[PDB]
Amino acid sequence: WGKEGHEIICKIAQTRLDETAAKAVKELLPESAEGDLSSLCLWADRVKFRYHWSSPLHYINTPDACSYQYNRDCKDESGEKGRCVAGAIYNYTTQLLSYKSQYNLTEALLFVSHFMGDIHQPLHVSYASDKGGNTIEVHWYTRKANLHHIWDSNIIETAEADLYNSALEGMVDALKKNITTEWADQVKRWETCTKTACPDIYASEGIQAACDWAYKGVTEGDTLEDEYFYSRLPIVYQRLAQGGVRLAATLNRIFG
Ligand SMILES: *[C@@H]1O[C@H](CO)[C@@H](O[C@@H]2O[C@H](CO)[C@@H](O[C@@H]3O[C@H](CO[C@H]4O[C@H](CO)[C@@H](O)[C@H](O)[C@@H]4O)[C@@H](O)[C@H](O[C@H]4O[C@H](CO)[C@@H](O)[C@H](O)[C@@H]4O)[C@@H]3O)[C@H](O)[C@H]2NC(C)=O)[C@H](O)[C@H]1NC(C)=O
Ligand SMILES: *[C@@H]1O[C@H](CO)[C@@H](O[C@@H]2O[C@H](CO)[C@@H](O)[C@H](O)[C@H]2NC(C)=O)[C@H](O)[C@H]1NC(C)=O
Ligand SMILES: *[C@@H]1O[C@H](CO)[C@@H](O[C@@H]2O[C@H](CO)[C@@H](O)[C@H](O)[C@H]2NC(C)=O)[C@H](O)[C@H]1NC(C)=O
Ligand SMILES: [Zn+2]
Ligand SMILES: [Zn+2]
Ligand SMILES: [Zn+2]
Repeated sequence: WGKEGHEIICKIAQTRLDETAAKAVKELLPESAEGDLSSLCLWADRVKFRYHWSSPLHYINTPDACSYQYNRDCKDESGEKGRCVAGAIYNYTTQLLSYKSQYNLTEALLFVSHFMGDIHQPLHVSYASDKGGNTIEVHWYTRKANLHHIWDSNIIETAEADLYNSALEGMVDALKKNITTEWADQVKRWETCTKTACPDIYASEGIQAACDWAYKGVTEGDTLEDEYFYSRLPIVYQRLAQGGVRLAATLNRIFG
């Protein structure tokens, strides 16, 4: 996701942390953050070339099909296994199990926070043939955009201005509201994991949603407007709340 999506995810996550996780996160966050996880949840997007080895870790590429398998899909352009957003979540959550060696646990926190968000972007788990939709040029109303960008940013941004009078906390408060009184049963399931993180579950969901909702109906050159916006906004919200809930659930498990 772009900036809004990651904020929303990390804000939600942070208000769902139990006391020990809440403590850990403050201790790992720099003073410049001022205790706010969401201030640094885009940090990973700023180090793709600083740490060139990190850039495959933001997504998963699948063949032209609506499935994800770890052993098949989790790998970078060198074919190196586990070099994908799923493998990264396993790596960085494992490191945070060490919190009380070789690893910067402030980075692991910032990577895990970001990647938990990214694994929930449907187009961060989608076709390598169109690079997760980046090569599908459409218009977002009057502006040229690619399909990937529409899911990273445009949909959230449009809802932000059109249904929440330019206040993001408007939308955060509404996702939070639906977490406790519409989605309560779903949320319990979203939080369940029998490992420390359950990334392949989230990836499988994402590829399903890329196909059912993101790619669906869309042809190169289309103008996506109200109809697409309104029918796809519910899955965007779904995926933000899920990221939010699973990020918190994961840090609670790790630090507990
Ligand atoms: C799990 O999380 C960790 C922590 O973030 C990640 O660890 C990094 O992994 C990358 C590679 O995937 C490492 O980058 C490589 O570093 C090599 C030398 O590193 C030295 O320097 C570092 C810090 O300066 C020290 O750890 C130590 O002194 C090392 O000796 C370079 O030689 C590599 O570059 C060469 O190979 C690459 C291919 O990887 C080529 O592209 C280049 O052209 C070049 O020839 C490379 O840069 C990085 O240093 C690791 N850091 C640490 C702290 O361990 C894991 O990647 C991550 N895994 C996941 C998410 O799956
Ligand atoms: C652990 O990693 C973090 C982030 O990479 C380091 O914090 C950064 O330090 C650099 C270099 O001095 C600064 O320029 C940045 O402003 C800092 N960023 C953040 C987000 O805090 C931290 O110093 C590292 N810990 C080490 C090396 O022990
Ligand atoms: C929170 O959940 C509510 C209710 O399930 C969603 O509101 C419904 O959604 C449609 C748009 O898809 C509206 O036209 C209906 O009028 C709504 N019903 C009610 C009772 O309000 C709402 O959009 C969800 N909000 C978020 C942020 O997820
Ligand atoms: Zn993102
Ligand atoms: Zn993206
Ligand atoms: Zn990213």
